[PDB]
Order: sequence, then C-alpha cells, then structure tokens
Amino acid sequence: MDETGKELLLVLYDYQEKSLTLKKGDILTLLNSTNKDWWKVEYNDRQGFIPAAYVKKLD
Repeated sequence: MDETGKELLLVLYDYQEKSLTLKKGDILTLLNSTNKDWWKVEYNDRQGFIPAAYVKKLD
C-alpha cells in the first residue's frame, strides 16, 4: 500500500486456496494479471493465485 504504482484489490468473497486464505474485505496487491481468469496476488508478505472473479480492482 506504500508502493506507488501498485494496484489494490478488494476481496469480495471468502476464499481458501485449494492447492492463501482470504476473507471478504481483505485488500490485496495485484502481482500478475497475465492470465485473465487467475491472478497472482499478495497479502501480508505472502503470494498465491486467486480467481479474478473473487476480487475487484480498486483502481
């Protein structure tokens, strides 16, 4: 959130990574949106993948 230029994401629905555990309301940093359906994201110094459908870009 300090890093200028980074894109923040709002988690809309609780998500438990099958293969990250995110709660509704959590704010993530977008790391990689190369794939349209699965995005690499960052939360509290950890990284993982989440379906793009679970989040909204805050822009």
